[PDB]
Amino acid sequence: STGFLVKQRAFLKLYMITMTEQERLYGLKLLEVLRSEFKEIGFKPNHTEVYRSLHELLDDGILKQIKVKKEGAKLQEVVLYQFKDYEAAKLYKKQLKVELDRSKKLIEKALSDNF
Amino acid sequence: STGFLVKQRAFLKLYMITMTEQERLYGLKLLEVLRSEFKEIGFKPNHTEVYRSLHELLDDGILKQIKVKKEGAKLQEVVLYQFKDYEAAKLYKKQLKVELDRSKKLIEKALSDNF
DNA sequence: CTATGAACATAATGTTCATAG
DNA sequence: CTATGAACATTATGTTCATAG
Repeated sequence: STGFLVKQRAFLKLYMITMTEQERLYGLKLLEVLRSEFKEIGFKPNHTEVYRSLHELLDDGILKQIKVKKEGAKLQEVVLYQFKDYEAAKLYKKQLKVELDRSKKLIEKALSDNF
Repeated sequence: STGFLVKQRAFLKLYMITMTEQERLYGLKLLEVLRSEFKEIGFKPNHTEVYRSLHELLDDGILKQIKVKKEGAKLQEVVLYQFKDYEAAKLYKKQLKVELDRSKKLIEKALSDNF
């Protein structure tokens, strides 16, 4: 790694953690929320990148899955997430904060040097 | 393309254009100047990415090569660059300015929503 | 039809290797 | 040697395919 901008998977993983802190949404739901938030800026993530993020967090041991099966009128069989190790999540958030700041700097320097 | 952050090749191509506007440096020279400018932020591009940028610009028809042989105490078979179509270069700079602003926005939004 | 998640493709990169002269 | 640039490997990311409902 030459140390360029932050990767999308990491950027999304950051958002998966924050959303596990504030809500209980499943994959396609996270994807829908995310697309809506970024529709204006132009970023349109797909479902496989969101799943990759969520699953990477499972492997990192930060999240744990909760299989849910809501029965009745509108059958849903989704997967919800919660923290398995919030401390490791906090640490991931801090690392990502450093990655995001460098990134902001890299873009500022470029805006400054070419325009 | 899901429209995430700006790619490195584009980011470097932007810098090749600006540097063709302000100086006459050859590949390894551009690379040395670039590494020095970004040593602090932590970005360390390599010589093959710089060549890819320069060559992409040749294909886009924005630059043209000038083979230079620096004779004397230390012969050098170097390549210098100049504009072949500065108008197309200006347009590439503008497109990239839009890409860079979106990028800055994407990172700001992320810093704002998770911290 | 939804939702999950795998598979596979392609693109972006990063590391090595080739070569003129 | 040494500045350019081609090859090759590996990542990161976008599209399809497979299952279960």
